[PDB]
Amino acid sequence: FRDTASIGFSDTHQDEKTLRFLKKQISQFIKHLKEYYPNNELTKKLVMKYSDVQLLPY
Amino acid sequence: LLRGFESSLRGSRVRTQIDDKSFIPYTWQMIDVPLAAAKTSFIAGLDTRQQLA
Amino acid sequence: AGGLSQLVAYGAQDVYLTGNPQITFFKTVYRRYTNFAIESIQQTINGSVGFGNKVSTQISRNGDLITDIVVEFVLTKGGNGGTTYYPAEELLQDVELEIGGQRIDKHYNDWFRTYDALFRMNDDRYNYRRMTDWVNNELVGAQKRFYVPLIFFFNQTPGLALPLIALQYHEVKLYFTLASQVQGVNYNGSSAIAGAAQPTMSVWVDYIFLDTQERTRFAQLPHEYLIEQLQFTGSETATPSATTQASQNIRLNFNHPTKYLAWNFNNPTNYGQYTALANIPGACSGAGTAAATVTTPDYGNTGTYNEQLAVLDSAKIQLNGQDRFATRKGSYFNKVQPYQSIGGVTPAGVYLYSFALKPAGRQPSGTCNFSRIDNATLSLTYKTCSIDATSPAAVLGNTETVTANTATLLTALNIYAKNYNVLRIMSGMGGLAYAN
Amino acid sequence: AGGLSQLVAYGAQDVYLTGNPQITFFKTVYRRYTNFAIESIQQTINGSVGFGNKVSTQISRNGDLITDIVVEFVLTKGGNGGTTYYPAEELLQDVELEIGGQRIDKHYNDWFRTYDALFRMNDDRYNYRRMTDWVNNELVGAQKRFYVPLIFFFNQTPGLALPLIALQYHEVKLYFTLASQVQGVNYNGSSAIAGAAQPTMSVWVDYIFLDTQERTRFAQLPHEYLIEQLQFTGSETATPSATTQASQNIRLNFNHPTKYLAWNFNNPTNYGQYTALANIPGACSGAGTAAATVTTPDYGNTGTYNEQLAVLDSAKIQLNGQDRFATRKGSYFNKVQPYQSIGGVTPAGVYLYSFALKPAGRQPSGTCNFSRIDNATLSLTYKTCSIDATSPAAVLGNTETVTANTATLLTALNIYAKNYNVLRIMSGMGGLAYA
Amino acid sequence: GGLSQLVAYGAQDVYLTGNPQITFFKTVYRRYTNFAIESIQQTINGS
Amino acid sequence: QSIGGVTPAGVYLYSFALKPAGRQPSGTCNFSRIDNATLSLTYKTCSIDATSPAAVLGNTETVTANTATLLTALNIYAKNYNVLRIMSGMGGLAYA
Amino acid sequence: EIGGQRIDKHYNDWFRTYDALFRMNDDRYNYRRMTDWVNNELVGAQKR
Amino acid sequence: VGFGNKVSTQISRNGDLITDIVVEFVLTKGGNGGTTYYPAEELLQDVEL
Amino acid sequence: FYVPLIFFFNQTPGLALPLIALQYHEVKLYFTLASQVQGVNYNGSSAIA
Repeated sequence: FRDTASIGFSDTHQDEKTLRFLKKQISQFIKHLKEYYPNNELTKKLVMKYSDVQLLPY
Repeated sequence: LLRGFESSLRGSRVRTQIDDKSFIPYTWQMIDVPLAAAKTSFIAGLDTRQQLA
Repeated sequence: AGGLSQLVAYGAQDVYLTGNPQITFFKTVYRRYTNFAIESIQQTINGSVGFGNKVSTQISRNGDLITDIVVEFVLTKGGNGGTTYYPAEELLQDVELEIGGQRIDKHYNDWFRTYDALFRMNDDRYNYRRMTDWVNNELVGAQKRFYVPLIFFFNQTPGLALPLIALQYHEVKLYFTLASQVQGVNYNGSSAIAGAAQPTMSVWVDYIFLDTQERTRFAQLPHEYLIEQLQFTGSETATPSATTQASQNIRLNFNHPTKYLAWNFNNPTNYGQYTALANIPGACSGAGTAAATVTTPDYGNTGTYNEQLAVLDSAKIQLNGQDRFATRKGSYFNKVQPYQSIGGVTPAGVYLYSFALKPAGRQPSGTCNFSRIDNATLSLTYKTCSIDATSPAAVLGNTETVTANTATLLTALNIYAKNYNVLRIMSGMGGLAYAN
Repeated sequence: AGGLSQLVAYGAQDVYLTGNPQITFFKTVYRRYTNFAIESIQQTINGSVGFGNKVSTQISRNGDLITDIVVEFVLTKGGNGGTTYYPAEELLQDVELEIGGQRIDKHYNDWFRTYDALFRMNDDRYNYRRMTDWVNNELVGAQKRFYVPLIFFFNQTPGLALPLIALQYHEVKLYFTLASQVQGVNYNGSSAIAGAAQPTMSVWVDYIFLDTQERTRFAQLPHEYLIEQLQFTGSETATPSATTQASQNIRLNFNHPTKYLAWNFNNPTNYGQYTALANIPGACSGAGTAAATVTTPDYGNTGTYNEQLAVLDSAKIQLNGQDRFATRKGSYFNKVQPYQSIGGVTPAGVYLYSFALKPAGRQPSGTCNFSRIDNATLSLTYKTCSIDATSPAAVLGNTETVTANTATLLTALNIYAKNYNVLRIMSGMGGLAYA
Repeated sequence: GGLSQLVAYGAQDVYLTGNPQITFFKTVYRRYTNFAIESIQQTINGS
Repeated sequence: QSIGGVTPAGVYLYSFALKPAGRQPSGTCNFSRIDNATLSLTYKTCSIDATSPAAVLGNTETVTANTATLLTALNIYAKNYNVLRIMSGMGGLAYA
Repeated sequence: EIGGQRIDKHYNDWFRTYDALFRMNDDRYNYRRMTDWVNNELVGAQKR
Repeated sequence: VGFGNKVSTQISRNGDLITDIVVEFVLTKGGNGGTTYYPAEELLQDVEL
Repeated sequence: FYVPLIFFFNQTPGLALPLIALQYHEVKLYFTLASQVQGVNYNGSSAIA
């Protein structure tokens, strides 16, 4: 019937976590004044900020 | 000295720095003494209302 | 002495209770569960809200499952306390549940009232009235927001939450009819209330958000939900009469394994009026005095437990020509049936006959499959309407087989049946296992 | 004919219900259980009992496990019927539970009232009222014994019975704070009642005595009990006004997996007053007559279901900057939330928001873990206090968004949260898994 | 929204949702022995 | 307990340190790890008629002067430790 | 009580009955001296 | 508790070590200024550890 | 009023009693209150009504 592809809930690709998320980033990188890590490795931080998927077959 | 100083930013004041760790190792006292337990037939008795002879 | 004196008192008759023990009571094993959260989301109402108007809303695919639905209505009083009776219930004339274009179920304002009369109770019932009426002696001009919970199968238990996530191709919609008139709000008996406001309406749906593993399974796997459906038809009541005992045989166009039947007689003029009116306290406008009128109810007290004002003398159900059970009195169906099977208190004029041990529950517990019945008939015998409603001596001192002369106004009959079907969900679409 | 006519009515459609049957309704299965006995034993209360005093007791080791605890009080009416409202509940200002020196939990007189308002019901609630108040139109000088059951996690089910037997090295103590004053007993509003008696007090603990096998099992094994805790802070309610709708963002100092939040607004002077006073029937002392005065409640009728006298217009809970749900009216939190989640009736001025499917049970059913939330904010909007409370027409005939001028007296706000934690009992000692 | 609660998962929740055993959103009802109930009048012996 | 001096009425102290008056750290509360450090204050009832010395001098613990309502400002202080790092001719603080 | 188990219990009346039957002579008198005022003490007198 | 009474306390195991101990008392003057001398000190007749 | 105790462990943290190392022994304080306190319940030899 009504070709509705996705559920209308933000859980698509929104990061609705707390600010502890930033602390989690400090876990994958150096855990100190790490500001130079995102100030320089924008590519590494972007790849570290991608979403996951789980396909559904009809 | 002017830019590499660590500031008390967000993430360091999270509640999980206290709630995730239990207060059991900071308040409990070491025992190393076994606990007792006894049968119910030892404190109550033997119930003398059994047979007669 | 003390508790040890009971423990020591042990012998052969204790073995059947505590020998070779299987359980304890002093440590509960709790079961770890999945990760989920619940959120209330406003739906958009298409159409136009107003009395007599129809509206509809699509339940948005906001959550990976839906349960509770509450419809808000804002109404004002068109008169003083005593003029309204569950007006938000009267207002929600009906609601249709549709999935993928096909009706799954449909409820009527009268069903909500009938259902309530039989299945809600105690503080659950009182709190329930507080959400649909004015119960603190409010006066004309008062404004209140009412909350009408829906009672579709998924609105009663998480166990049947509808997997919107598994319905990638089907929308689920709610269609609503708002009554042309609501007593004590925009009309008083048959009279319109000048200046009455139109309702403000909003539909709220409580959504369940699942975590990754649970959501994935719901999205991919086929499901079979055991669901409830309401069957309903309106009939004319063999009009009760002062001169005799009316009788009637109503063939029931029902199918499916039915949990129970329920019915009521009513005066369609006044929402919720299932009994006759009389000059006794609460039984009519002005009851108890010279000015009492037994043709207009005390709306705030429209319902009653005084069976003397009800019209059913007796009834039975016949299946394929044979009596299902021996004929029983109307009070059996009003008081005993729900005593034995529900445990609540049912207002006079409302009747129940269960085929189920526990008709109020989700789990099947005995059903009557009307699909194997060629001729399903409800047989009714009415009371004689010989009692002068304006005279308490006659109203209250009378016999089992008679009722009020005003009971002849209870000309409508509403017969309901609740049955079990299966809602199949797969490949993004829902469907019913059984048509009939 | 008869029931046989239904059994024969069997088709393909009945297979999902009765084909290849799994169960039978006509045969009940009970399980054999351990052998145990229950005894109610009086505890010794340390400190002097009286108004405003703080007293305590250590639970004795008479049995192996404990559940129910009932505090007995004897109070004497300081005036006639209608001057008191749940006075034994008001008297017990609070109770702390400490095991081995660690605070496990705490309940407050207001909490007992809020808890009751949300979770007790029907005749459970009435019988409760009978144990804490005078409900048969008693007169001055009447003396009654009141019973206040406690509401700690082990006081609700044997399932969480506290294993005193496995707490071999730890004492369990209860600290009870008695109110400085109880309305209609030792004070009438702010005025002391001459001749008022001090309360008699006694604490009773219901003990479970185990048999040989279970008693041994408990003493020798470590145990972990999933229990509830109450979090609570008091705060000022942005005072509403006749001309503006006060608003307030309240930061919630809560942690752990919370089943629900609960709150109320109140007049701190009048125990149990969660709504404004008014000249409508029972909403003020003297309501309905010339003497009606909207400065004092009809205490025996302090509560009401008339939301018109409640202060809250609307509310939402915002978590980490995002609405946790759409803003709803105060009446939602008063009537629908408990309709859906509890099934009882909540009086006006008391609100509930559940994060759980069934918060009234013991089995967790969805929680909000505030230890993973940085900004937990309760956002409240209040009604305008423009209604002349001394005129029932003004009250009874008003609009959704307005309330009594006397609603500005509801300046206290009590916000509660009920959550889970784990009580670990090991090597004879008790304590909590999560700080 | 509700999603902000789901991601708020911690150590404290291991006893509630870790290694999950049950759900609340899939009730499977039991199939049961077919039966019918009839109310039948008895004969009472004696005045 | 913590200083050994005598503090004027209206001035309050709460130490997290054994000896806060000294230089050597002797216990501290690190508020950089506390989300909600809240100071809860309950005030006395200003029922005493300040113009009548008997009213003041003979009164109870929970009350004060009617003139006490003039004390409308609240000043809250905290004293902490930090590190002033000095290197290669320059200085600055280790923590902000 | 020993270990939570009641072993025994005495009552004021028992002490009186017990004494009446089993104490005697000067033991009984000395007992009375330790529990009563037997030297014509007057109002306001204090005794351990 | 009151004048002439003997009371006692058992220190609970709330923490690990104990140091300073303060006994609080609430007293009311039975006469005017100049009629007392360190009365809370006088009140606590003795303390045994 | 506040009456700090003057036992050795109440004077220096250096002598803090290790309740933690006293697992099977209790620490108790027995306090005797005076029958009379000057200017509070007695004035010289007279009681204060």
